[PDB]
Amino acid sequence: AWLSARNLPQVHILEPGQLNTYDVLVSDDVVFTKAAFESFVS
Amino acid sequence: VTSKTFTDPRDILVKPVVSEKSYALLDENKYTFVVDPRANKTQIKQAVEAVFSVKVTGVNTINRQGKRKRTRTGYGKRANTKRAIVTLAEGNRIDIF
Amino acid sequence: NCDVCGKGPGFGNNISHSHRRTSRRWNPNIQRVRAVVGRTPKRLNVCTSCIKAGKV
Amino acid sequence: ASELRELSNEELVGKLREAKEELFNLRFQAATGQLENHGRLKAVRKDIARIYTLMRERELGI
Amino acid sequence: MKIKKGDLVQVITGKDKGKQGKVIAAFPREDRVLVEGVNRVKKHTKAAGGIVTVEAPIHVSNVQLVVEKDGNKVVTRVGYRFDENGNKIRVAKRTGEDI
RNA sequence: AGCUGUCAACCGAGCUUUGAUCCGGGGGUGUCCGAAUGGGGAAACCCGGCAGUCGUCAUGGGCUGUCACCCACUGCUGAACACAUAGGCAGUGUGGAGGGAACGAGGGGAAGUGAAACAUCUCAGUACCCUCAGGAAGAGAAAACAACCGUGAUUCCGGGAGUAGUGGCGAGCGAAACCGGAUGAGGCCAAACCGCGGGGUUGUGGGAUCUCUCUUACGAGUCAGAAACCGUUGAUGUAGGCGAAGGACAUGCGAAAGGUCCGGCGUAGAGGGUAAGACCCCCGUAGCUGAAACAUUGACGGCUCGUUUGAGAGACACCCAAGUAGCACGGGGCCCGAGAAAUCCCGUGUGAAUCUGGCGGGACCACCCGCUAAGCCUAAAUAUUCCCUGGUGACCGAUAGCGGAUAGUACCGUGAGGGAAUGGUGAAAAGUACCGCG
Repeated sequence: AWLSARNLPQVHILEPGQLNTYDVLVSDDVVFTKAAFESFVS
Repeated sequence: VTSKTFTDPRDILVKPVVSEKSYALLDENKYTFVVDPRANKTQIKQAVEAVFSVKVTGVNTINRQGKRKRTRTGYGKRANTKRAIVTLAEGNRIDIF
Repeated sequence: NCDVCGKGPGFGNNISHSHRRTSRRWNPNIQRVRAVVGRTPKRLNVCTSCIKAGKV
Repeated sequence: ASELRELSNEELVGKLREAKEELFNLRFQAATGQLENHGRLKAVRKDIARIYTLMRERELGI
Repeated sequence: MKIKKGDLVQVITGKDKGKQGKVIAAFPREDRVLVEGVNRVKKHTKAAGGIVTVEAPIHVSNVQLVVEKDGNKVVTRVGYRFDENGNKIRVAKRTGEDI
C-alpha cells in the first residue's frame, strides 16, 4: 500500500499510530485499511 | 651517473639576449646570455666552455631587478634575471642565430 | 621545590584583622645540602622532611 | 613511455642528453624569434620529465 | 551528453521548429550544440569586413535525435544497452533499434 | 569525444577513438625560509667542515651524502688524586623540539560592576596566563552512603529546591539524603616469606610460616586483565553505470514550459535547467547495479599468552603502602564568610600503630553500623566542529548576510593593530557593418 500509493499527488499516507489532527483536517476523505482500522480503534 | 647526480650545462644557459646593445657587443666578440640566477661567474665560464667548446677569457654578470607592472587589480613584478657577458678569445665565435 | 620528593610551594591568602584577603605563599623549608648520589659529590636543594627521613 | 622502458640505462642517459640539448636549441630559437611551433617546448619538456621518472623507477626498483 | 558530434537532430523548441540538420560541433561543458542551419546570426564585422552569417549554438535540450522509422522521420529519445562486453551503444527508444 | 584552469575575451599553435581532456587510488620530483637543526643572519640571504664524485697542469668551481642541542642506551679513557667520580671520546635511536577552530585536567588569578557610598562579600574561580594532553578528557571499583531496615564502581540528565542552610544574616549565595532516567565491567600490584624472578591481593578479613586430615589436556586474545604480525574471506569508503512515459492545432510575441484536444509512466508528481507556469525536452529522482588499487572494520586459520594439584582443620601473631595518619599553628574548599566545626587539600614543626590495627557516621565520649587510607589501570552513557559527504529553513538577498558575492586585499600606523568600497545588457553579442560632422 505504501509503495503503490505514495507517488499519487493527492494522497497522504500515515501509520495508524501517528494519525494526527492536522492531516485529518486537510484531507477531504480518510481511507483505512482494515488492519489499520482495527489497530487504531483498539 | 644517476637520476640525481646528473647536471647538464645547458641548464645554466637559459637563452640569449637580443637587443641593440647586445648586437653592438657582438662586433667586439662579447656574447650576452640570460643565465640561471643561482650561478656564479665560474659556473658561467665552465658552462660556456663545455657547451660551445670555446676558450672564454672573461665573464661579467649583471643582476637585473624585475620591473614592477600595474594591472587592473594592482601591482605585479616580473621575474628577476641575471645576465652574463662572455668575452671570447680572438678568432672564436658563437652562432646564436 | 625539593629535588627529591617534588614538594612545591603552596598558595593562599593572608588575612588581616579587618578580614581583608591578600595573596601570599607558603614556601617549603628547603636547605642546600652537599650529598653523594651514585658516589659523586653534588649539592642539592632538599626539604628538611627528606633530611629528617634520611632520604639523603 | 613504453618505448622508453626497453632502453638500457646508458641509452636512457643518452636520450636525456638529446632531450636536454633539443630544449636548449628551442629556447634559443624562441628567444631569437625563429621558433614556429611553440608547442614543441612543452612537448620536449614532457619527454624530459618521463626519462627521469623511468631512471628513478629503475634505481628504486619499482 | 547523449547528443554526439555529427548526428541528425530536430529542433523541437525554438524560433525554427522542424528544421533538421547535422551536428557541426558540440560543447559538452556548457550544454550547447551547433546544428547547421538554425539560429543563423548576422555578425557585423569590420575589416573582407562585412555582414557574415553563421549559426550560433542552441541548447542541447532544444534538439533531439531523428531516427528513421517506417519511411518518414520521427524524433526519438536515446537509451543505452550493453551488447556482451559491457559496451554501451546508443539505442533509440521510439523504435527500439540501434542508432 | 572532444581538450589546451579562471579573471577573460583574443590570436597562434597543438593533443585526441593507437582512448585525449576529466575522475578515483598508489608512486616519483619537490628550489629557498620557517621547530630550522653544519656556522652566521636584517626569514626566504651569506660562509663552511668531512667522505665520495665530475672537471682542469693545478688552485678556483660544480653535484651527492653528512655535520645543531637535549635525552636513552653500549663501549674506550678517567682529571685536581690513589681508588674514584666529574669530564672527554666513540656507536647507535621512525626519542624530544614546533603547529592546531572548539572541547578537557591540574595550577596562578584581576577590575569595571552590585552592594544605590565602601573595605568583609559580589562580579568570580569569570577574563587572562602557565603545564600537560586525547579523540574525547577528567572521574571510577568504597578507609562510600544509610540508619539498626537496607543499597553496592564512576559519569551525565530531570527532580529534591531556590528547600535545609549560609550572609556587613546586607547585596547575594546555596546543597545532600533519596527518586526517575542514559550506559553498564571489572582487573592488577606493594608488603610479609623464598631464590630482577616466585609469592600473594584482603573486609564473612586475607596472606605468610609450621603441624595434622583428605585428596591429588584446559582456557583467553589484539583488550583496562601481555603482545605483534602473516594469510583467506565478509561488509563500508574513496571514481561510476542503467534507470520509465507527449503528440496535434492555434495564439503569442520572439521563444510554449502557458491555451484547446486527446494521450502515457508512476517502487519515479524530490529538486535544478531548457528563450514565459515541464512527471513524460535535458540533468536527475524511485529502484537496482559497480572496485585493479588503498583505507576502516568484522570472522576464521596460522600465531601469541595463561594454567596444569587442590581442599579442610589446627597453630603463630610474621605482613597488610611513614616522616604518612593524628595532633599544634597558618591557610584553601565545601550550603558552611573559622565559627562548638566534622569530612577534603596545602606549608611548618611534633609524630603512631598492622587486625586487640585503623578510618568515618557534622565539636566530643561510649555503644552500635559501615569500611580498609598513605599504589595503579580501566570502554559506555558526556562536551566540541578547523575539516569532509549529503540535506533543511514562516533565515539574509548587495547599507542585508561573514569584515570579505572573497579581502584580511587597497589604505592607515614605526608597531602590536585598525580596515574598507565596487553584484545585474540580452535567450543568444546577434556588442552597431556602412555613411556623414568631428
